[PDB]
Formats: sequence, structure tokens, C-alpha cells
Amino acid sequence: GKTFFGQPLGLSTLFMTEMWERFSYYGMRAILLYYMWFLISTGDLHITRATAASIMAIYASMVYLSGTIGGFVADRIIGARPAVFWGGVLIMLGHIVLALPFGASALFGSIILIIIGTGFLKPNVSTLVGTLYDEHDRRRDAGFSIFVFGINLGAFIAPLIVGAAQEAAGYHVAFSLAAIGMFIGLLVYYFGGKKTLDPHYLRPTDPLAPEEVKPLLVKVSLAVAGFIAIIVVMNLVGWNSLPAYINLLTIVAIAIPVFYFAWMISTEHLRVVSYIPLFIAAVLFWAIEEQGSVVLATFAAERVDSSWFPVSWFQSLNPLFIMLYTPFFAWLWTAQPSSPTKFAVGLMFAGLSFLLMAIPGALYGTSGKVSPLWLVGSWALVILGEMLISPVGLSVTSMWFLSSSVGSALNAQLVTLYNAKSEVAYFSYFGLGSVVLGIVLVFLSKRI
Ligand SMILES: CCCCCCC/C=C\CCCCCC(=O)OC[C@@H](O)CO
Ligand SMILES: CCCCCCC/C=C\CCCCCC(=O)OC[C@@H](O)CO
Ligand SMILES: CCCCCCC/C=C\CCCCCC(=O)OC[C@@H](O)CO
Ligand SMILES: CCCCCCC/C=C\CCCCCC(=O)OC[C@@H](O)CO
Ligand SMILES: CCCCCCC/C=C\CCCCCC(=O)OC[C@@H](O)CO
Ligand SMILES: CCCCCCC/C=C\CCCCCC(=O)OC[C@@H](O)CO
Ligand SMILES: CCCCCCC/C=C\CCCCCC(=O)OC[C@@H](O)CO
Ligand SMILES: CCCCCCC/C=C\CCCCCC(=O)OC[C@@H](O)CO
Ligand SMILES: CCCCCCC/C=C\CCCCCC(=O)OC[C@@H](O)CO
Repeated sequence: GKTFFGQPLGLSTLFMTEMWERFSYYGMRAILLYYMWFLISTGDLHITRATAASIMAIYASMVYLSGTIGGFVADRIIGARPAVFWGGVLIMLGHIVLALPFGASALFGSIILIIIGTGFLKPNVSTLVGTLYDEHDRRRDAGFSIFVFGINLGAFIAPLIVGAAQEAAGYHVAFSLAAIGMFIGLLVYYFGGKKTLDPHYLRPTDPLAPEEVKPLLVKVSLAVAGFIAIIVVMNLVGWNSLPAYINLLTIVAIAIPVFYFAWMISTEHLRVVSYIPLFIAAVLFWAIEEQGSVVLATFAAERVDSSWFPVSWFQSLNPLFIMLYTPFFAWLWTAQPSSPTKFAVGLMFAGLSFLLMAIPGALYGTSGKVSPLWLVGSWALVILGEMLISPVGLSVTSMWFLSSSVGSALNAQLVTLYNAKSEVAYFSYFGLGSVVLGIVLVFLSKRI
């Protein structure tokens, strides 16, 4: 129908490709924690709920950390369009694995398939959106807003459809629905891409030169050997527990930025030095925002009297508030504060969302059930902070893609401190710590 919301026709294919990837990812994301609880509940999965909560966080962390390499692989080894397709195949296979009649045994294979596949697909689907606007186009900003709208839309309907299906039929039937969404995205992506997309991106745009293959091989091989060497030393010293492997990835996930930062601090260097508070602010915000899939999901199931609807539906509040807030903040910023002071306020709101959640337990006690409106207000606050941090954050800096992996890595340690006895302290303490750190950044907003 000629333009798609004024944008080139190929936005529709990419819009829907990622809408269905996000449907498959976030639909699984809404019921995976309850799935592990269920597997624990029947004795099939021998971990604590604290460990089940830490897996959700470190699972997310690796997915974002898989996304920093995906652009490289498609820009230099395979194509951008092949990375999205074959990434989608891996995400679909990851969900098929959980739909099969397995239990805990399938969990690792599903997690590893989706980590790799999302890493190939997620950065390069955004790359293909840029290829629609050849160069120096005003439409670019609008078309990415359309693309992101399909992202949030798929994240919004997925807990509704997949969560209700888990309620209706099994967990396995619900996971197959996630697999089917990715399949739908592949159909539209494949047949729709052939018609629209540039055949230039069937092939790497910056292919490896003859002399670059061997150093890259050495580099990737040295990384795997040392990583494999660490793992065998762990088991030798007796650190072979699942919580210990999560700590390895935690250390790995946080050391990558630290090493890049210490690297660049080794010519008006203080521009870099300026980014440390900005980066730390992004990590703590993403930590709180990514705990909604974990800590807030636990609260909804254990602590909210939600007996007339599936508890996983609370995951739809995150993209819903993004979609309601997003046209406003577009209007708001065309009619303005700095990038650092935007970060601090974002962490303040994020901290306000956790402070709000400390109130019901303090007032009513912890052995009962509270209104679902508490969680509704909590997500309203944290997504408010996302509007300030996210659209601005990429500009102030990818190394910013990594802030999400570190926040979830930190989460893999913190969420194990959450339970009913620790509820009010967890929310209040970490919620206050975020707001206070936002005050320090407002003080530090002077220097940049
Ligand atoms: C958590 C890691 C999962 C990785 C799954 C997707 C990537 C698969 C293989 C990675 C090898 C490619 C070489 C890595 C690399 O050199 O990246 C550097 C590049 O991103 C610099 O911007
Ligand atoms: C140097 C490469 C970094 C490592 C990236 C690949 C990490 C692969 C998997 C880790 C994802 C989180 C693991 C969660 C997990 O172990 O769950 C499976 C467990 O429940 C099976 O009983
Ligand atoms: C799945 C296999 C293990 C993962 C492969 C990791 C890739 C890292 C190093 C090998 C580079 C492979 C690409 C080689 C290549 O195509 O270079 C040839 C060059 O002349 C044209 O690009
Ligand atoms: C803009 C609206 C956001 C309003 C949220 C602000 C919430 C501020 C403070 C709530 C902290 C509650 C601290 C809980 C507490 O007092 O602990 C004692 C409690 O255990 C007594 O049973
Ligand atoms: C910004 C909007 C208003 C927010 C006000 C902050 C709410 C602070 C506290 C909520 C009521 C908690 C009362 C806790 C308390 O008094 O403990 C008493 C009792 O538990 C002694 O053990
Ligand atoms: C940013 C806006 C924050 C507003 C969120 C605060 C709204 C909280 C409650 C409003 C409805 C009152 C229900 C109180 C409640 O939780 O029920 C407790 C009751 O079951 C104890 O017997
Ligand atoms: C649009 C998709 C998001 C779905 C979110 C799930 C619904 C969230 C809030 C609706 C609750 C309205 C009040 C429900 C209610 O009856 O109150 C329970 C009672 O315990 C109040 O204390
Ligand atoms: C300035 C940057 C702030 C970085 C994080 C801020 C809060 C960090 C730590 C809070 C203390 C909690 C320590 C307890 C903990 O981490 O538990 C992990 C342990 O259970 C591993 O499973
Ligand atoms: C603790 C009881 C309530 C006190 C809260 C009142 C508001 C808190 C702090 C007020 C701002 C402190 C000074 C902030 C400031 O000087 O900013 C300057 C900075 O923007 C220069 O670039």
C-alpha cells in the first residue's frame, strides 16, 4: 500500500519480524520463572526459588551480552539478513525445546539456543531498518519509532496470549505458542524480505580481509580456552555448583565493561572519566527495570490477590506504559535538561518504584495479599525513568548495549536476597540506594 505510516514499505516486514520475536521472547519471559517454580514444586528441578530467580537475571544478562557480538558477526562474517533469519531459527528452536515433553533437562539447551539466536537477530534487525533509509533522511527518526512500536506491541500482547494459554493448556502448550510467534516472524521476514530488502545485505558489508582471519581465529580461540580453563579449575577446587557458574558469568559480565573502561583510561581523557557515573547510573536503572521479570513477578504470584486472571499478565505493564508514555515524551522534548541530569532523574524514578513497593508490607504486613494496583504504580514509575534514560542514553555515549547486561548480572546476585521475610527491606534499601545515587549524580551533573 505504498508507504507504511509514511515510511518505506519494508518497514512493515521488519516491524512485524521483530514484533513476533519480542512476542516469543517476552511471552516465554512471562512464564519461565513460574515454570521453574513448578519444576521445583514437583521435585523435578532441584534448585531453590532464589536460584530460580538468579537464573532469570543471568539469562537476560547473556542475551544482551550476546547482542554486542551479533552486529560484528553479520557485518564481517555472514550477512545482516542471514543473521536475522538464522538467529530467528535458533530462537524458534529454543522455544520448541521447552514445548517438548521434558523438564529441567531441556532448560539449559533452551537458554543457550535463545542466547545465541537473539544475539544474531536483535542487533541486525535494527541494522536492516537503517538500510531502508539510504542516507541523510529525515524519515529515519520516525521509522525507528514505528519499529520500536512494533517491539513494544509484541512485548505487550505476549504475556496476555501466552500467559492465558499456560492457564488454559499446559506450560508446554504455552511455550509452543512462543515458538509459533517466532515462526510467524520468520515467514513474514523471509518472504517479505525477498520482496523489499536490499540484496546487498545477503552478504557481509565489511568482509574479513585475507590477513584478518587468523588473528580473529586466535582471538576467539584464546577466549574460549581461558574460559574453559577457568571452568575446569572451578570444578577442581569444588566450585561446581549452579550458583557458582552464575557467579562466573556475573564476574565475566561485569569485568568486560570494567576492562574496556580501564582500557580507555590508558588527551582530554576526562570525557571518558565523565561516563563512569553515567554508566553506573545506567547499570543500576536496568537492574531495577529488569527485576520486574524476576522480583516483581514473584511478588505478583505470591503476594497479590490475582485469582481472577493469570499472574503473568503483569509483565504486559512494562511495554504498555512504554507505549502510553512514548508519544508524550516525543511531544515533550520538541518543546530541556542535560543528559547527565536526565540519567539521575531516571535512577530516582527507578528508585521511587522500589520505594513504593516497600509500603504495602510495612503497612499491611507480609503474610497477606495486596491490591494489584501497587504493581501497576510500580511499573508506571520505573518506565517513567526509562523514558528519560533510554532515548537520551544512546546519544550521550555498543558500550551502552552492555549497561543492560551488567544490570542483569548484578541482578543475578541481588534477587537471591528477595523473599517474604526480606521483602520490605529489599525494596526499601535498594530503592533508597538508587534515589540517593541519583542525588549524587545531580551534584555531579555540574561537571558534564
Ligand atoms: C554471550 C556470547 C554469546 C555469543 C553468541 C553470538 C556470537 C557468536 C560467536 C562470537 C565470535 C565472534 C567474534 C567476537 C568478536 O570479536 O566481537 C567483537 C566485536 O563485537 C567488537 O565490536
Ligand atoms: C565467555 C562466554 C560467556 C558465557 C555465555 C554462555 C552462557 C550459557 C549459559 C548461561 C545462561 C544462564 C545459565 C542458567 C542455567 O544454568 O540454567 C540451567 C539449569 O537450570 C539446568 O539445571
Ligand atoms: C561455528 C564455528 C565456530 C565459530 C566461528 C568463529 C569465527 C571466528 C573466526 C573465523 C572466521 C570465519 C570466517 C572466515 C572468512 O570468511 O574469511 C575469509 C575472507 O577471505 C573473506 O571473508
Ligand atoms: C512519587 C510517589 C512515590 C511514593 C513512594 C515513596 C515511598 C517512600 C517511603 C516508603 C518506605 C517504606 C519503608 C518501610 C518501613 O518503614 O520499614 C518499617 C516496616 O517494616 C514496619 O513494619
Ligand atoms: C510520597 C507519598 C507518601 C509516601 C509516604 C511514605 C510511606 C511511609 C510509610 C508507610 C507506612 C509504613 C509504616 C511502618 C510503621 O510505622 O511500622 C510500625 C510498626 O510496624 C512497628 O513495628
Ligand atoms: C504512582 C501511583 C501509585 C499508586 C499506587 C497505590 C495504590 C494502592 C492501593 C489502592 C487500592 C487500595 C487497596 C489497598 C490494598 O492493597 O488492599 C489491602 C487489603 O487487602 C488488606 O486487607
Ligand atoms: C492491560 C494489561 C495489564 C494487565 C494488568 C493486570 C490487571 C491489573 C490491575 C487491575 C486491578 C483492578 C482492581 C482489582 C481488584 O479487584 O482488587 C483486588 C483487591 O484485593 C484490592 O485490594
Ligand atoms: C556503586 C555501584 C552500586 C553497585 C551495587 C549496589 C548494591 C550492591 C550490593 C548491596 C549489598 C548486598 C550484598 C548481598 C549480595 O550481593 O548477595 C549476593 C549473594 O547472595 C550471591 O548469591
Ligand atoms: C532529606 C529530607 C528532604 C530533603 C530533600 C530536599 C531536596 C534534596 C536536596 C536538594 C538539592 C541539594 C542540592 C542540589 C544541588 O545543589 O544541585 C546543584 C547542581 O545541579 C549543580 O550542577
